[PDB]
Amino acid sequence: TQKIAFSATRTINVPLRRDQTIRFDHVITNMNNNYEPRSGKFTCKVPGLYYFTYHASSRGNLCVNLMRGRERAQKVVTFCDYAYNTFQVTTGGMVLKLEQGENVFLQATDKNSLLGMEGANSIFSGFLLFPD
Amino acid sequence: KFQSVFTVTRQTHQPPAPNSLIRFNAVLTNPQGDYDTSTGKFTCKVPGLYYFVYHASHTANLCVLLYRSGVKVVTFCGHTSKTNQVNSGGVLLRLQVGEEVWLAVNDYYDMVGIQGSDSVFSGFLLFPD
Amino acid sequence: QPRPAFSAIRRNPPMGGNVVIFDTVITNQEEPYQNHSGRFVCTVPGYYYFTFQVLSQWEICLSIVSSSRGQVRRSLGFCDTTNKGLFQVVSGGMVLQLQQGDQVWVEKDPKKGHIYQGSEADSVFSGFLIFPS
Repeated sequence: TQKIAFSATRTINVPLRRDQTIRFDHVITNMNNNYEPRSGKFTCKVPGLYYFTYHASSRGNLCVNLMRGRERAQKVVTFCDYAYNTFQVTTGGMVLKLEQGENVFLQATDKNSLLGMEGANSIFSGFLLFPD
Repeated sequence: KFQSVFTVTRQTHQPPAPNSLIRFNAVLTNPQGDYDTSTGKFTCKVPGLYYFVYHASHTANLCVLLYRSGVKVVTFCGHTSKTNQVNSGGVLLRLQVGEEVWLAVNDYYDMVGIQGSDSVFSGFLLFPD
Repeated sequence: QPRPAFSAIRRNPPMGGNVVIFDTVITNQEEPYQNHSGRFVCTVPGYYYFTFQVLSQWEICLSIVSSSRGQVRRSLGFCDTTNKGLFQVVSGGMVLQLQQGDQVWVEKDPKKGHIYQGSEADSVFSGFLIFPS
């Protein structure tokens, strides 16, 4: 019985650079320990179908790339949600079929306004739907 | 049942009171009756890993807080002026029997969606233990 | 063992009608989703989660709709009416108890249905079985 799920928030108070892996350092849930809070990457052990999702608090423009791959990560989608002198919360989500060794993570862009704090959380979660 | 699922909705045009628990009075699906519309709380019958997610419509500032057993787990705020947006949040939690989960607002409490924009809270058991 | 789960995005969508067609499949385990029509078809009865994150720049109201025996079953709506010409993601989702043959899709409001078309960012429609009934 493979119970694999994780929810981690970003509390790190450091701006994001283009192409940087977005680290969610504070773990709420991490059953099977397939998510690494040090990197911000999930690494598949048990092949199969996973749902990945996140909610990002922001103060201006934000685009995030959802990434997959073993040795070279490639972007699946990009989610952009803009805000002009206001506060926003945005979300993205994806069902992915995953092979063993493949990692999934969120990657920063040009648009890197992201908040991680008490009262304005940014969370990254994922879970197994069905194994192969 | 040995499962747990709900999608409940907030059918009223008056927004929550500031700094209060958000009641979702209307059920779309709730077969185990795990979410209680009279109290506004989900209470765990079947222990294990749960996914919780909401989508909340608002035409003024809105912060939604998720509470587990008296403890604030996550907060997400959206700011808007007159026009309609959707505030979204969610989390995976491993729950024990009798544990309560609910949503709340702070001083930013607006959930008045325009005509055709609604507010929904959903939760489901994924891995029983 | 049933493993129905899908994700589809917008890239070259066939336009026309109020149904939002997500033409580009990312995942379609057991092929429940029709990328030509934008419709999910229930094969396995049970409880499903359905969710969308759709990009607009103007006004957008969206609804997850379903059918049973061909009868349309209208539901909750979700809107972004910022209407400033900048990216906004409207989102919504719900659990649906489905019977065999039931169809599920996303419809836009005819008076408020601007969806971004381009390569900068994405709109997504996903769904998955939670448990069979």
